[PDB]
Amino acid sequence: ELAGIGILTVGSIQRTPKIQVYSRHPAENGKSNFLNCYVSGFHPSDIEVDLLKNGERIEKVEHSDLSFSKDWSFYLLYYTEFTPTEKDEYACRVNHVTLSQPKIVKWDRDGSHSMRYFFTSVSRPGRGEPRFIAVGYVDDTQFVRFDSDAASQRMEPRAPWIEQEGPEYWDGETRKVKAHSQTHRVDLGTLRGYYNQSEAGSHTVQRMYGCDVGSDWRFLRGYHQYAYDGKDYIALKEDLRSWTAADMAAQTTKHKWEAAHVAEQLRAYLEGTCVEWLRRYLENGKETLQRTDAPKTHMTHHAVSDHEATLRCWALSFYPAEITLTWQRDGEDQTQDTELVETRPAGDGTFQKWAAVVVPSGQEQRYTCHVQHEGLPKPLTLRWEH
Amino acid sequence: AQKVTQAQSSVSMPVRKAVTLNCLYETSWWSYYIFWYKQLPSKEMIFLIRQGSDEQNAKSGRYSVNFKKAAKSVALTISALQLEDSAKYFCALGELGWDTDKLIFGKGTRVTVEPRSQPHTKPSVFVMKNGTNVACLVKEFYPKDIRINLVSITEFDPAIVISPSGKYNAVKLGKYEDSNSVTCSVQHDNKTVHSTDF
Amino acid sequence: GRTKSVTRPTGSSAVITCDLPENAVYTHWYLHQEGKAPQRLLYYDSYNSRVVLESGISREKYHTYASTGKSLKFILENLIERDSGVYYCATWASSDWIKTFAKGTRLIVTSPDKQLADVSPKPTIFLPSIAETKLQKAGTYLCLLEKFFPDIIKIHWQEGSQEGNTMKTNDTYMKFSWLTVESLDKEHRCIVRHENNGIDQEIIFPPI
Ligand SMILES: *[C@@H]1O[C@H](CO)[C@@H](O)[C@H](O)[C@H]1NC(C)=O
Repeated sequence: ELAGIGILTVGSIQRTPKIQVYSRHPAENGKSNFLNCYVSGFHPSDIEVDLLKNGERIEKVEHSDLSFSKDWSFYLLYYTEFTPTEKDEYACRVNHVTLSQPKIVKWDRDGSHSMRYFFTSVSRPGRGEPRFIAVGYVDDTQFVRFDSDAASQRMEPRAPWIEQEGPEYWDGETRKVKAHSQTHRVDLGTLRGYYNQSEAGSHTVQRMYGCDVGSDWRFLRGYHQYAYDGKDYIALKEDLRSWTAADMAAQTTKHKWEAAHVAEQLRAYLEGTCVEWLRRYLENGKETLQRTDAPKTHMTHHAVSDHEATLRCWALSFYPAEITLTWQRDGEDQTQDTELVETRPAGDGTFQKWAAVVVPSGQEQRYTCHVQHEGLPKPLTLRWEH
Repeated sequence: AQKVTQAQSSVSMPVRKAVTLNCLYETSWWSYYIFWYKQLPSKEMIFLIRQGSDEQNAKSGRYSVNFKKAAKSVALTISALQLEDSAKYFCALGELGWDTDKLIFGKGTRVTVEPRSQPHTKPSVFVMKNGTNVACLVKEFYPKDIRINLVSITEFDPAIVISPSGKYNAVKLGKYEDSNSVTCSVQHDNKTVHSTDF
Repeated sequence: GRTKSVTRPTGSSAVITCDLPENAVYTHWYLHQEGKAPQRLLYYDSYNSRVVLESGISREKYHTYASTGKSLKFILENLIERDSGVYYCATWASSDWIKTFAKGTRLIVTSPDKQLADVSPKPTIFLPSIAETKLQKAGTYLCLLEKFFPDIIKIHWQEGSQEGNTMKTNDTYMKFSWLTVESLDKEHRCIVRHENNGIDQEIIFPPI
């Protein structure tokens, strides 16, 4: 349930997409699968992503709803059903302000819970109303969503267990999400005025809030943050009573919200209603939501040359997404020299990650991979046999 | 910035017919809600119907809303009027839809439900007494328009009420020094009925 | 069907009870004065015990706080004449986007110069006229009440009735109520509930 209280009016640090092309399942020729392009870490949000088969754009392409990470950068998954063959080559083609030319990436065949809402408003000068996209998660599972460009102009279901909600639910969420929208639209105007930015340019406001319950299902922690142009603007502190503002502009907002009791209102929502509806959702979707899938792990070894090789430690089909992969070398931790890819969605509700290091020939046995995940009875330590 | 105006102060319509109550509002917000409430003489404020800015015209039983977002007109129509529909009707404008939101009301418009249109019935006229107070009682008349004159200290406005037969009864009281001989005459439907006639 | 009221002298204080029961967080208080638009005076955040006033309102005039169960309480200080009105509490519903109002409470403040003395019902009963009884076999007896304070009054009748509107005889009020009745030998009682009686009045009617 979206908040019905606590929401009140108040460069672009550009960042390049990271791009992963992979299959949902281990690829076997002639067996149906999904091809995924996960693009993450980018700002701003205007991005063009196409999937190519033998150089040609695949026409039937779906994508996830726009969401973003703790540093405010965005991520999207593009995916399509496909059946691999020996001859056909697949790729993903991406374009973004931060890229001088479209990047083609080739396919290479070889305890606690939270409810969170993400909100993005993108001004499109000369192109109409600002784009607004709202998504709701329980842990790492999207269940609702609003997109101002879609046909319904309603809050929409994205999980089977929310589909059973009543019409009072969908009307009410549509009301409150549209209230968030209009708040953000006023903020885009006001904020742009204050910084004397030109009316021609596109800007982003982002908002994220939510609540954690522990294993007793009682309130554990709450959060609420606000960014302008991918930069921290104002954030509720962990005590949910006071504000941190970086900009000078954000200090006028801080006084406004202190005088209007915004943090008290948010606290009432985050400690009560948020937790109650989190509990309802956890129960209604318990078979899907209250599971953990331990990571299925293995190590690969690719010879760079005669004097070194890449050891890649894989964790596949896990849930929830939180995971730690560490490499040590003779018990010394190798974080600085470890290639670490973003955790990425398989497309079926599980997640994927790997971590590689480059090892001189014949010293593989000195390197240990370490895997930590809630679905693991004890942390795993991998080593290469020979 | 936000305002609600109900131009009509009172409205009268007969039973079984329909009445329309206009309302004009002013809001800067893109999506909002309009509500129509009913206020009883016992003071209950009863919710009747809600209309969204981006929704189609609302219909809920005997209530309907003719919404015109361009003109910002949200008129409520009450069909098949019942006598118990007599109340003060308020148009209220929501804001964004937060639990902290107030409603901006208009002043109300009183609706009085009249008995059905029927053939005209000439009344009987009586005088009632207690010392100096003399009351003229007018029984079973239609239409409502009547002028009751006691021909002669003080005089009060007459009371006209709906009769159990669907017509009207009326009582006018006053105090007169020559009370013992004062009798009453009433002008109704172009005819004059004197208490002396009976 | 009955009106809840409270009558207090100016300079005094008045306490109104929100008769509204989800133990919801936010409750809004409205003033409705005759011929004006209901307006929100303040609202109460019951989770943080916070009173939030609208602009232009003294911080020392109104207050509100919870009590037994679902009864919230509203308090006014230094009463003046302007404070008379109907006070409502209301809360946005969880089920469906409706603001629910509880039955309002009418506050009458009494002006300073008020001779606060016999402001009880002042009855005067009227017996049927000759023509009525002779000519249609029925009789109207009219109970008239004057010189009572305040307008809140209720009148019944027994062995269905209509009445007039209470009107302002100087600074007290009057209301009359009549009947037409086989039951002409019998006698009827005019039963008046008024706060400054403290029991109901039972007025006897002759036989006709
Ligand atoms: C009734 O009103 C009409 C109005 O034109 C008038 O001509 C007529 O004489 C009136 N009736 C009587 C009895 O005077």
